[PDB]
Amino acid sequence: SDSNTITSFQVDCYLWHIRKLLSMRDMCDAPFDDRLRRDQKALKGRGSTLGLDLRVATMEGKKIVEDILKSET
Amino acid sequence: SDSNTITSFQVDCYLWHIRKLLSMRDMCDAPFDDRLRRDQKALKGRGSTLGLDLRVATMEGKKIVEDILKSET
Repeated sequence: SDSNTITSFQVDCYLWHIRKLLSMRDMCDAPFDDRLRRDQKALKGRGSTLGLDLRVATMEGKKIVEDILKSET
Repeated sequence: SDSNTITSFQVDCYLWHIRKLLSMRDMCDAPFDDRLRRDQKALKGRGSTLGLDLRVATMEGKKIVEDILKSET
């Protein structure tokens, strides 16, 4: 799909990864875990339809987020 | 409320901030902007019932995320 659909998916994948780290550390509440579980299923489906490797998309999302965070300083 | 519930809210605020940076750079697609608008209302309503200042919660979320990212690998 278009460039921005891919970028949006990469960023969403990386932010999911951050949320997962919070949850694994047992630092979130139940609603936060429910959203994590539901978004995981949604991301897997979006990735399938886009043909995208979730692991690589997560790594690309990390670069993009670091990039835009650097630009606001 | 409970500690995990506050922490979840702070993290959600900071991740919304990141997503908003993406949108302000013309880097996201239309569904991503729709989720950003929906989640902004969600953070305002959740924050109001927890009593929390959204700007302070965003700053605290930044600290929490940077901290769990420090000890990743």
